Amino acid sequence: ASCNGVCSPFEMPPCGTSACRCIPVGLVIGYCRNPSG
Repeated sequence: ASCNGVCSPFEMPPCGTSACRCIPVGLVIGYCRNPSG
């Protein structure tokens, strides 16, 4: 499943997966985005 959602930039791994990366579009909140799109 393609990674997508909301994640705290402090959370590791974000969205329960190290394959994805969290975009810090907020002070303590961001969004999960897969490094494949």
